Amino acid sequence: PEADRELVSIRRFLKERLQRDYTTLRGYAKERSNVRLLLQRTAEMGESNSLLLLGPRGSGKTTLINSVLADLLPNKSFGENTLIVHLDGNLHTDDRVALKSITVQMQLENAADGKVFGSFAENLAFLLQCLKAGGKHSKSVIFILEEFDLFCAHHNQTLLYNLFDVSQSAQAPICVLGVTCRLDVIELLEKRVKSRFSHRQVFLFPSLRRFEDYVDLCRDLLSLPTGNSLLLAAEKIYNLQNIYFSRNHFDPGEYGFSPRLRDAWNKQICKVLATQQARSTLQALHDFDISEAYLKNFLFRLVAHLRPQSPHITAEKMAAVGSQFEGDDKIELLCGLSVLELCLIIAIKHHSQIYDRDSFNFEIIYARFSKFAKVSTTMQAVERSIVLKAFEHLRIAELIMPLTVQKEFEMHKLALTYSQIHHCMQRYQALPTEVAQWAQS
Amino acid sequence: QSRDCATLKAAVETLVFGLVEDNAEVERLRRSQCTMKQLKSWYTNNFDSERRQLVVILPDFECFNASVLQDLILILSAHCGSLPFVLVLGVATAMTAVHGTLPYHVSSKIRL
Amino acid sequence: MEAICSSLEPLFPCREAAIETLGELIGDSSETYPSAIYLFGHSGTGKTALTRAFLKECGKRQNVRTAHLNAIECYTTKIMLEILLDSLAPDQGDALKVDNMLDFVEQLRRQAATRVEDQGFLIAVDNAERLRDMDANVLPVLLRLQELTNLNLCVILLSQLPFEKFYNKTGLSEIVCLHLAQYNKAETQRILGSDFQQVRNQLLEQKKRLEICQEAVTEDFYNNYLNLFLSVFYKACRDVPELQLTARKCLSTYLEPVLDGSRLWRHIAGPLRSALTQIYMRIESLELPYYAKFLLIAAFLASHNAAKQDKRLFVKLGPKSFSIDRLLAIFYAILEEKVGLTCNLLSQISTLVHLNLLSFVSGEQNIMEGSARLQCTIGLEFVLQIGKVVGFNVRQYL
Amino acid sequence: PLQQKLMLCTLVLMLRNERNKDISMGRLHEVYRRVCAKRNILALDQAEFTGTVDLVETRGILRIMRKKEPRLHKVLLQWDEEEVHAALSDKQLIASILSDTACL
Amino acid sequence: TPSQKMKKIRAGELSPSMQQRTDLPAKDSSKSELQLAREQLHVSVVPKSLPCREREFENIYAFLEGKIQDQCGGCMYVSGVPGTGKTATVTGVIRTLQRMAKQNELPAFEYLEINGMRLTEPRQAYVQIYKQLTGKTVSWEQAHALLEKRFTTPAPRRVTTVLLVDELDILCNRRQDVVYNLLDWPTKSAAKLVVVTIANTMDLPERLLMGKVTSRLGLTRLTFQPYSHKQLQEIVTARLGGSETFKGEAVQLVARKVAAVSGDARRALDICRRATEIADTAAVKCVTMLHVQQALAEMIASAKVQAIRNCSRMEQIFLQAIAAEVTRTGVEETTFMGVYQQVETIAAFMGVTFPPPGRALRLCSKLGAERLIISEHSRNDLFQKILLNVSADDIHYALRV
DNA sequence: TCCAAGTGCGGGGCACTCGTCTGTGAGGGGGCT
DNA sequence: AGCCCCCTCACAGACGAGTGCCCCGCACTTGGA
Ligand SMILES: Nc1ncnc2c1ncn2[C@@H]1O[C@H](COP(=O)(O)OP(=O)(O)OP(=O)(O)O)[C@@H](O)[C@H]1O
Ligand SMILES: Nc1ncnc2c1ncn2[C@@H]1O[C@H](COP(=O)(O)OP(=O)(O)OP(=O)(O)O)[C@@H](O)[C@H]1O
Ligand SMILES: Nc1ncnc2c1ncn2[C@@H]1O[C@H](COP(=O)(O)OP(=O)(O)OP(=O)(O)O)[C@@H](O)[C@H]1O
Ligand SMILES: [Mg+2]
Ligand SMILES: [Mg+2]
Ligand SMILES: [Mg+2]
Repeated sequence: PEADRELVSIRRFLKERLQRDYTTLRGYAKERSNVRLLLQRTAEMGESNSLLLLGPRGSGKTTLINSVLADLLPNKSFGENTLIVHLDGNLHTDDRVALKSITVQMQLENAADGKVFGSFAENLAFLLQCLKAGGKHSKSVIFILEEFDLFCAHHNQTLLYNLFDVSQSAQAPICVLGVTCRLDVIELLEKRVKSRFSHRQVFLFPSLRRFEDYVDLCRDLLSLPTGNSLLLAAEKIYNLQNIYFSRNHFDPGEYGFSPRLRDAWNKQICKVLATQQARSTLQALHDFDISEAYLKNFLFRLVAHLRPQSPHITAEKMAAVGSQFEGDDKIELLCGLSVLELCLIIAIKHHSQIYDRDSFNFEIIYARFSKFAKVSTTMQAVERSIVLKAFEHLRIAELIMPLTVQKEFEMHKLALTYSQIHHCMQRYQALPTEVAQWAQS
Repeated sequence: QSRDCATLKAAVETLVFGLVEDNAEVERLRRSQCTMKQLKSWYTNNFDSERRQLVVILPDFECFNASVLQDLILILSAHCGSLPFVLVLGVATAMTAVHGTLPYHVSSKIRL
Repeated sequence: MEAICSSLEPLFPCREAAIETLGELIGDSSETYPSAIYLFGHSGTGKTALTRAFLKECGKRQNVRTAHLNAIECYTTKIMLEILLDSLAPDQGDALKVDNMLDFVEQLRRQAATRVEDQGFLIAVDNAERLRDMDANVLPVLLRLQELTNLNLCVILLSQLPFEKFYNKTGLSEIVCLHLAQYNKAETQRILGSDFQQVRNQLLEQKKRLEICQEAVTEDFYNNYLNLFLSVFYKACRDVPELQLTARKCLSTYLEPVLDGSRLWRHIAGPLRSALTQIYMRIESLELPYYAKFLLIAAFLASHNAAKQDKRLFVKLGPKSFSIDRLLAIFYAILEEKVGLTCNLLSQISTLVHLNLLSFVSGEQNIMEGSARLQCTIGLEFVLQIGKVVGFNVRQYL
Repeated sequence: PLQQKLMLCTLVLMLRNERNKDISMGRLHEVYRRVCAKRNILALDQAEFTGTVDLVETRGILRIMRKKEPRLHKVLLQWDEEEVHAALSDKQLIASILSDTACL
Repeated sequence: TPSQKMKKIRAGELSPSMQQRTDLPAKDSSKSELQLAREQLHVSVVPKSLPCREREFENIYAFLEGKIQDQCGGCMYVSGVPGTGKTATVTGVIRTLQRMAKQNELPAFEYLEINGMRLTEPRQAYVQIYKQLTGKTVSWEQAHALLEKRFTTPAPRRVTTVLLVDELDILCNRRQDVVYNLLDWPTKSAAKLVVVTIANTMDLPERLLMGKVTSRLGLTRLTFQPYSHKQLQEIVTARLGGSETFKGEAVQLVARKVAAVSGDARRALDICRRATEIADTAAVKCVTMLHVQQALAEMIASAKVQAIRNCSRMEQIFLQAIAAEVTRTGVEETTFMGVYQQVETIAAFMGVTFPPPGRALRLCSKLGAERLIISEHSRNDLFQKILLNVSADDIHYALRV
């Protein structure tokens, strides 16, 4: 067959575009220009700069850095005069780990193919000695500090005090770009580190608050591009791979689609996104989160449904994944409990409704449950042991939380609203009549 | 012994050190490198070619900490199939203490 | 991706849609993997065994490099990273050195390969709810390990909680949440009837009894037995392994009038309701000295009475707290033998503390000074049993 | 400076017109924002207000008790109000702020 | 090899070199006049004579010239808010004294310098001072023993050694032995040590130093007052030179807006560079008032109203409900339960239905990562605490207008 | 040409320490049948 | 006519940052082999 292999190639292309492809951004005509001009004036003139990309978690912060570096590094005047030192706040969780990473990545005299000698103090003295011995005739170092607040939470912020001291001195022209998500990271710094930081801040709030831009983004993320655009993209990616992400990148030169297949796929995508059910699903997702990662997760889980039995994208699949997103999980855990745990939860709900969210116990809830079980005529002869094991099963699924003594006398709290229990009573399968009568009263 | 099992880390080191030094006594590593990874490598190196059970004797079951005991039972139940573990206990009072100190998720993996 | 599903459908009946979803996401190794998958459910739902057999089949059929963990074994991060780098970079020996997350990320970056062999990596972290009780920089790095290492890997997490318990102050990345629903009565009956061939082989391999055992042990008879069993044990528990291990024993009890020559609901409904009281116990007269018994019932009388009620009785809302002098005074009040205060009596107090029959609710470091408090942790029926084997009625002093 | 004078004015106002001496940084910032809105003076953000209070801390007028989050830091005045009135030397302004009690 | 590299690095025998550029750096003729004003406005370029820092210059110069020509040793303490010409004035005094000691106008001396904020522990100060004496890196106990053998014992002809200590407040620990040893060696007769310590707080000898340390520190203090409106214009107009690139009202507005916040000079010298970079993109050659106002808006940024405008719909409903719950129950620290109840009331009013609390915890975590609210770990759902980090009027300004 | 074990020294685990914070047991104070 | 019930206040506990100390690994290394 041949109609299956085109669908497999389309699905592979779309999944490798949604997950990979770290160097292409959409939008940001001013912020990318400011970052690129700052790095270019660091590399060319030899000036020292500090910058701070700020934005919400989920916008294009790392993608902007990767796009600027992938557009700057094959210049042969940027890649030969500069060296780039990446540091991460999640991996370099101390000062000496980040300092050994700087000493490895800068290829200093005590590097020795990735094994630094000496202590932390000798590494700091040698790094400041090799930075002070430079000038405007030395290679420009570009420090990229990701998760900058985790670097602000170090000892004395001492590494930061050094990284902002070479920027305000007649030394090697370094350039410090911080990338963080906290919009008040500059209040964490000491006053000396506040003074040494050049206060330019780039804000990366996403430009898709209005819903039509969300629909155009969801249309651009599913459509198949042309042949010449894929040749141009493969040329740029091969140019940045000729000289890190680029070892495993998108590289779309492997996929060649027929023009009739591309036109049929784009016509189907526009026909589906021109309906009202697909726009209602995207309207619910846009009401929840206007971020890019949320839509890319939804589109990945929608593209993964493309089987050769049902090859096309329709509005019903979008509504199905929208219902997969919008549902609750604690209600889906509540309908998996047995009848003993459910009557225990009804007794807890009655005790919390009467005593107005007071802390309960096993003895109080067991007495309120045994006031019902003696007249239930279906749960007559259940012991204390099975009810205690059901209380432990409620305790380990975190539907009951301790106030933070024996296990039967420890106080507790109900971790649910009453509407979740009221919906669990409606969605439960094969609920007997006595339990449904006891739940309503 | 319950005195050498205050934490989970100390109990796992005591278990692996006891098994390895029982092997060294029947036929010295530091206690920093006494983990289940080294125990699985040693058991695959030595006793796979022959199954030799691994008996874990707990003489004072009541004097143990509850959380360390539950995590130890979950650790020994996680590694079954690769390492043959047999557990014996030393319960003094009654079986109701055993059924009371062992929760639902811990007693789900017990065949006593 | 359909060969793994076709190999997993016989081993896991009534788990169709979860195996289809896990074959969509992480089925083929040529396609890219999602960043992280989080499938969750209740106990006995079959998620450790499902991902274990899935990882075994993926490592058998394709070029992936699997790994399986358990986050109770990982009390610190170094053990976790050493097990991960033993499983993901095999046959390295004892020269494997991981100091922190950075060396782990670099040694996974060294494992990158070409684009023709279609490699992948698959990490499964069982008991993932402990991952938020450790050094706090392992969970976001485990979420974005695909972006960090620049590899084709997916990090699978297994827990009983929803993901709403996993958010910290700094935030997390995106995840693919997946729910394994627990079975209703019909799917549980199908699962309990899946092992009919093993039941028939076990009853064949253990003689007019066996010849009549071969003719009526068949599928409809086992279906009626499982219907009669689930009509009485589904009220307490829905978990598959407890129902399997109890249905085996109640089947071995159920068959004896058919092998000894409705007609069967009463003869099993006796022992079925006798065995409903033995659920959640996995089982396949406490002797004490005289003065230890009197000390135990004196601690019960000290915990079950108010401090202001002791002056009316002895002169001649759990258990309350008391000190050791109150216990000794109540013991010498109710003893009516008037023995001396030797070493062995206070030793009996200490070994009742060490038998978990009493406790130390507070204090416990100034026991000799007298500011330590005790707490009696026994019920009423054991106290009345001790009072019957001694002859001291506790129903008067309450 | 002007913003440090305004911060000291609102702190003296909050210590006059309120009995309990627990003044956070967020409450002081919210009073200072209304005081700047009445004077047609461009107020600062919280991230610059914290640096302003940290620069007044170096003179010895204040002392900051540290907490977990920067909104919760406690500002303790360690002078007398007549010493602040003598140190500011802006009498037509500092007599106008302490009479403008509507922002508290 | 590791062994000879460490033995030649620790002994100070190889040059700690840095790599060279393949392309030679650019020329001064290839730079435009706006580029020349951008390179001359850098914070790294210190002038040969500091404007508006003359009185403190003559004070430190008279003190150090007296202590050098008397050959007696002593201690000084200068203090001031960061950015007010402390270290630049001190090294200008020391460069003037070194040039006077080159011309045989003054007795010669040695100049040692340490900074407390580039030391990992304070005892490494002993490793650094000795490294500016001989060149060899040793341990701190051997360096301390050799410094005590050098300073306490008389050895003519001993030369005076002026020790500069930047960031003194980091050398202060629980025991306070490093600062005691540094301020104790000038009090001996055989050691000709003249130590000048620089700090930010004016009351450092009384706040955290012990009694003997503030007795040894002396009473010849110095204070660097912050820059006013008039001096901070003189600094920038002396930096720019005779070029007509900056207008007068541009520098006046920069100095007036910076000198009213902190009095920092680095803030003005970075705002002027940002204004030059703004005027470079407008294809002009002069810096008008508009580029200066745009740079003042960009550097002194307040983006906690644009962040509330750029949130989603349910997060704006969540912020409105946290503000309404703070208004209702008086106290600021709220619980997630009442917040979700007011969420349900507001969502019933507006008509849009709200997600269940399993997604409202994700909204609360997303606002906590963005630092719009202050929230705990989400492990205690429906009972976690919530502080409103933004002001309650910022929400009403961001949603009504 | 190498080397066995002292050894000198940095680094991490741990234990105290200062401040905060909140229950609380019994001495103390006000009424009682 | 001794007794019944709240007040409250410095121990009890926690806890949390945080900071110094001691064991432990580990290269140095060196006088010897
Ligand atoms: N402007 C954009 N253009 C293209 N893709 C984007 C953009 N913004 C976000 N994305 C997509 O969102 C996903 C996450 O982006 P990114 O890595 O920049 O987030 P981040 O800010 O680094 O997250 P965090 O700060 O938590 O590390 C990426 O897969 C990327 O494709
Ligand atoms: N659909 C199914 N078909 C057949 N057997 C099943 C099915 N689901 C579960 N089982 C049985 O349940 C057992 C799996 O238990 P498992 O180890 O997955 O528990 P778990 O999900 O890890 O519970 P917990 O997380 O509480 O430990 C297997 O032995 C398997 O035989
Ligand atoms: N009066 C002045 N004239 C010219 N330039 C100045 C003047 N004051 C400060 N600067 C510039 O501002 C910078 C201030 O550096 P300075 O030596 O004052 O830092 P500092 O006050 O020691 O910092 P910290 O107090 O944080 O240690 C110098 O680089 C200098 O170029
Ligand atoms: Mg990022
Ligand atoms: Mg499991
Ligand atoms: Mg300085």
